[PDB]
Amino acid sequence: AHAFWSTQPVPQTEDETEKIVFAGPMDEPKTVADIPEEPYPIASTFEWWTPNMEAADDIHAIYELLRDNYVEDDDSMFRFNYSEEFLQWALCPPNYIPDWHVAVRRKADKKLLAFIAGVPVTLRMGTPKYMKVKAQEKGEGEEAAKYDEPRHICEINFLCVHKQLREKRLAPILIKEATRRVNRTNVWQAVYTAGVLLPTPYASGQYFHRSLNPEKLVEIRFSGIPAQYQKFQNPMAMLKRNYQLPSAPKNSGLREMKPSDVPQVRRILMNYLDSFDVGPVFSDAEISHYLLPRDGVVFTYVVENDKKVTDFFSFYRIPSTVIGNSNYNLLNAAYVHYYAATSIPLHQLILDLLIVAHSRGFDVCNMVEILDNRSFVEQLKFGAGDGHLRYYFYNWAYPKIKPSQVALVML
Ligand SMILES: CCCCCCCCCCCCCC(=O)SCCNC(=O)CCNC(=O)[C@H](O)C(C)(C)COP(=O)(O)OP(=O)(O)OC[C@H]1O[C@@H](n2cnc3c(N)ncnc32)[C@H](O)[C@@H]1OP(=O)(O)O
Ligand SMILES: COC(=O)c1ccc(N2CCCCCC2)c(NS(=O)(=O)c2ccc(CCCCC3CCN(C)CC3)cc2)c1
Repeated sequence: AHAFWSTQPVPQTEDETEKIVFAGPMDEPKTVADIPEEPYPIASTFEWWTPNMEAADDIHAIYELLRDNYVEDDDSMFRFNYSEEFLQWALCPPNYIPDWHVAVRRKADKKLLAFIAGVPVTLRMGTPKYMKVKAQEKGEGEEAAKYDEPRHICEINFLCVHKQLREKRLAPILIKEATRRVNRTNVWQAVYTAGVLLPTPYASGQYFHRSLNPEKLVEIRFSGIPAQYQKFQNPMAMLKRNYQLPSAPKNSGLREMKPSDVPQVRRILMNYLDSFDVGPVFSDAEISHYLLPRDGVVFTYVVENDKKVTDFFSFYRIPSTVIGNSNYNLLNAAYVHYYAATSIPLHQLILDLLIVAHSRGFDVCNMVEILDNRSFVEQLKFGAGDGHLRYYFYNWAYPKIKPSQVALVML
């Protein structure tokens, strides 16, 4: 049972979700005027705090909270360690709403205890292609297309409650206060991802990873293995050889993205993302914010042929604290972000991703099987991890879709 999620406008079972045939809201239409003006009540020892995510000291406070208390893998080998610079980038895109960055502190000594953040995203979230075919057969095309226009909604991330305050029902209070602040802006849907199963995802995909620095990963994952390399020797030689990469990119035309590339990147990205059921719509300002390179945060390269951008790829950096080990405190991971190929096979493009990442000192490249990420898993030697990413809407009925129909990369 679900004392909190059972009270919310989300599909309550897989079975409920199996039945959904059209996109659209779950709740009663409401108006901003219906929504409480004052913050949701919390106990007298706590206070609401709106950190300024553009202010270095407030960023630092959130940073420490997440560093010590945010997402761990199932075996508690790793905990994300998002950088300060990354936090500022992720939480302050163009037209961001400072009121959507919500924290709780202890009133008496200002100890930071909890956080959640929303940012605006414009998303296509109309009825998916396969359900529209069904609707057309049945003479229900108009009902299936009602919510096809891109919608200005909230993307929620970075929900975190300090370890000392877990399982005290603080997360539901954070979620209700975030909901209220978003609703007060006349927004009624949100999109969110999690590695846990909650009621009820519209899509779910595995994580995949690709070793860039085998010597370091084997030190971390266990002692003297892994299983299928057991017999040789040398298993370490075999492993290094398996994951080895060119030291320079192969694609002539490859260079870092520059601001003048923004219009062309937007055009090729938007044409590609259009082929997916759920996916963002980015303005030029959003393309510039999410894709222009930023030291230690986001890395974006374009293939230019004849002064025209024909392909591009991006990845972003999330270090993880290595919780158990000693030789190594941190794992430097690259995550596949957006890309688009029009002149070369996607595997040839992503190979250059791997080369640049390796060249820049990343230990591993990680991704979810969204977009066309499955198309290069085998040849580029990605292996499935133990993680899954589950995609959810708040207040939006949505038919189940494959993760290959999802084009929103959540940081
Ligand atoms: C229109 C605008 C809408 C905006 C809001 C839309 C909703 C956004 C939703 C948030 C999207 C966030 C996206 C991300 O950032 S996903 C990443 C979440 N963060 C972490 O995993 C960090 C480490 N863990 C923690 O900090 C905590 O354990 C959290 C905070 C996760 C739970 O704290 P705690 O362990 O101390 O528990 P509690 O007693 O306070 O509360 C227990 C209740 O919380 C439900 N629970 C557990 N995990 C999650 C989860 N990941 N999303 C939603 N709900 C979750 C659980 O089913 C139970 O409810 P019910 O089963 O009893 O019913
Ligand atoms: C916290 O976990 C780590 O820091 C982490 C670090 C390293 C990982 N590997 C596993 C294989 C060898 C070592 C390198 C790559 C994984 N693996 S795994 O299979 O890829 C996974 C990835 C991610 C998770 C977390 C669940 C997703 C959390 C959401 C992520 C997106 N938001 C926007 C919301 C939370 C769990 C396992 C994990």
